[PDB]
Amino acid sequence: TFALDQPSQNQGEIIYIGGGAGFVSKTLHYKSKNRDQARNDSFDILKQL
RNA sequence: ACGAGAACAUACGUUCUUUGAACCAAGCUUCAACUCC
Repeated sequence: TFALDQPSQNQGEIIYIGGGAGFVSKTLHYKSKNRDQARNDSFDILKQL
């Protein structure tokens, strides 16, 4: 249902169709930002809106 | 009172006949109705 849904079967993969999925789904600068991504996303979204 | 005096370089006549402004050519390419409260 909603617990993890990733590691059971990686077969039958997942795409997001944009029904209000969020900022994280639309943006993509991942590698290799782990916490730099989180703090830059927080500053960008929160400071302007 | 002249190598002189008279004497239209004039008459008739289509700048005309034949002929494609044509030929080849995607209004197309990359594009989430989405984002945050």
